[PDB]
Amino acid sequence: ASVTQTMKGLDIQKVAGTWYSLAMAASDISLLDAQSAPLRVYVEELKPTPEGDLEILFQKWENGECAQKKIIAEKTKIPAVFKIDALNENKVLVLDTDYKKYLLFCMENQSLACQCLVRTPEVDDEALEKFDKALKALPMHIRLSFNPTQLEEQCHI
Amino acid sequence: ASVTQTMKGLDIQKVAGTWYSLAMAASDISLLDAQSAPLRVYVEELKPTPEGDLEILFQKWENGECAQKKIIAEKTKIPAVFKIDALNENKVLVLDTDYKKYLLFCMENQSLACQCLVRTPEVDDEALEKFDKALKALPMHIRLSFNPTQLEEQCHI
Repeated sequence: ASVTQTMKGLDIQKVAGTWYSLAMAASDISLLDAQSAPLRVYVEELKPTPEGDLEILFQKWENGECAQKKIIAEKTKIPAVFKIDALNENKVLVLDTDYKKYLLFCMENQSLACQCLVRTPEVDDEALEKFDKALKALPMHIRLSFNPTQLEEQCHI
Repeated sequence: ASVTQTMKGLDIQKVAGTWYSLAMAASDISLLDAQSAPLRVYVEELKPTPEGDLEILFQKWENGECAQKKIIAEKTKIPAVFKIDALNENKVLVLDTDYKKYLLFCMENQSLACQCLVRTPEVDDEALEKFDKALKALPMHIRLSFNPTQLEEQCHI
């Protein structure tokens, strides 16, 4: 349960702009193992809406290539908790951010995928230490991190 | 470089018998990401030879199924360091063991795959803490662990 790790006092408008998926972790190996694994999503940009929803631009390895993608996570009564409701009720939880270097979030349905986002293509040990604190509380069985060269490539190739 | 983490005073004959690949970690994502990834090897048994070599029985997802496999790692002047020399000179390094619950080893060519082996199908937090200490020193970018149900299945399905 990642609802145990949410950010206090979140200002969503301040997460706007460029991010890099530096590290990813998932409850089930299958969520991240292939390059076409379903939660292997490479964030490009967060765009908070004026009405306070969260647009997420990401890349996804889909049918033999690197696809540009766009979803809208809808605000809730809880500032750190957004909904992507399709066939299933899925949540986006913002765990922690300093707005200007890192952001930790999880996608949750008990199945779960989390990421360490960073503003620039470099290995932020500070950010990764905060990511590992978060995961210590959660039942993850796969963890990936990327190098600065991969971070500057489409779908982290 | 995993040569920095070798076990002092290793008695190879005492590693004989049943092991489970509880956790795996690799320098490069591609070494462990598919189920058919080349270092996704599921140890069954260590068999030290009378002359002091190390036979390793493992399973491997190969050409659409779970293959039984057998290699011989040859002893060196160094008790904790074995060679699997093919086209390339590859090393098996025993990092640490208590003989009766856990064993940490790495396969190394700078590319590297390491495992936390345990004697029985259960999540040994003690063993996994010693594994994470070892990896802290090494440049790993993917980490997997398995649940007791997967550990009792062919190729950890």
